[PDB]
Amino acid sequence: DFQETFKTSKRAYFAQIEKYPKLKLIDTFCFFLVLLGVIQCTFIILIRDNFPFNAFLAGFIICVGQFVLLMSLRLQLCNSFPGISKNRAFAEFIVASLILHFVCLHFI
Amino acid sequence: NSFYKFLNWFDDRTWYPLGRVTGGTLYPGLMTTSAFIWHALRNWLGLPIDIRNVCVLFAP
Amino acid sequence: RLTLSPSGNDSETQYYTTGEFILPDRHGVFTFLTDYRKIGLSFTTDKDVKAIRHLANDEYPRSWEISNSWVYISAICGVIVAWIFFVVSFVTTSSVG
Amino acid sequence: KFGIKPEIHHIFHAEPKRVAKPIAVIFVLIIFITILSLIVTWLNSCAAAFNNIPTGV
Ligand SMILES: CCCCCCCCCCCCCC(=O)O[C@H](COC(=O)CCCCCCCCCC)COP(=O)(O)OCC[N+](C)(C)C
Repeated sequence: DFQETFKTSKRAYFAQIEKYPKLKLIDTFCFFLVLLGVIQCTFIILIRDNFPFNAFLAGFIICVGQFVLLMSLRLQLCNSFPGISKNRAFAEFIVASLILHFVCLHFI
Repeated sequence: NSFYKFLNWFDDRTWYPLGRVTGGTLYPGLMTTSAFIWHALRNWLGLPIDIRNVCVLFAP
Repeated sequence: RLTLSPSGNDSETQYYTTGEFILPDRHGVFTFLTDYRKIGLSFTTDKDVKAIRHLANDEYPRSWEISNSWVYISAICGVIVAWIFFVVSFVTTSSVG
Repeated sequence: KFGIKPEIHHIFHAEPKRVAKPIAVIFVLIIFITILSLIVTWLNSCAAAFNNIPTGV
């Protein structure tokens, strides 16, 4: 069961990546936005200390929220929403990705 | 006076032997839109009115 | 509570100072009195009431000076410059070439 | 009721503990490795293939 769904999903995903040269750029950005959050929590687990807690929480929020806006751009960029073009999803990505950096520079 | 002297304001006329610290005990937003309407009527539209009349006629 | 000590004196008076002391960890209103009630001598008092503020929101050690949050500043600058190199390298490429 | 009274003082609180600086230099070094790994990996594959350059007016 899971072998068939596994190899089916690997092949049907890798063909989709090799078709469009926009998708591997998104996913290459995404994976290293996961590794930033992982080692940034590893600093907390390594030495037991919790003192500048807001400065901990700001970078972690940058990693998670910045991951999510990429996944929304990917979902909206493969299949188009009814009424929204592909020139407007990108501008909304710029504006809403540009508010979040300011409110995570005030917070540290 | 300024907006910088309001966000961190220690008043010693309430709970007297141990005064309260306001900036971490109240909700700003009802005051600062009112000071904004006062600052817009006084400097731009041309007509100066008192702060008490902006505070009374703020709900209707 | 702490005992005053002799200081430089003029022709008719005699001055006493307390050097320097560091104010308390608690904020509020404080009063500063030094009375001299002694039997045989006269009675003298003097006092006043002053207010001791908490810290402001600007007077704090910043995020440079702690050396415990260099890691997170380095985990903000990378996402900023990686983001701008993302956006410039997105409108200068092709589709299914 | 009218003699001398003993002098006292105050007892502060201990400051929060800072961590020693020869660890934070190591971790900002690791971040400076990972970001350059990201830029090298973009320029390695077909992703950053600068080919629709908008020259003209
Ligand atoms: C898509 C993004 C959209 C962002 C929308 C931003 C809209 C905010 C516009 C605010 C304009 C303020 C203009 C202004 O300066 O008026 C002031 C100050 O007036 C005030 O007290 C109210 C302003 C407080 C600003 C609150 C922080 C910013 C919140 C929005 C980012 C009058 O207050 P006063 O009490 O008279 O004095 C203030 C201090 N001075 C230095 C000026 C002396």
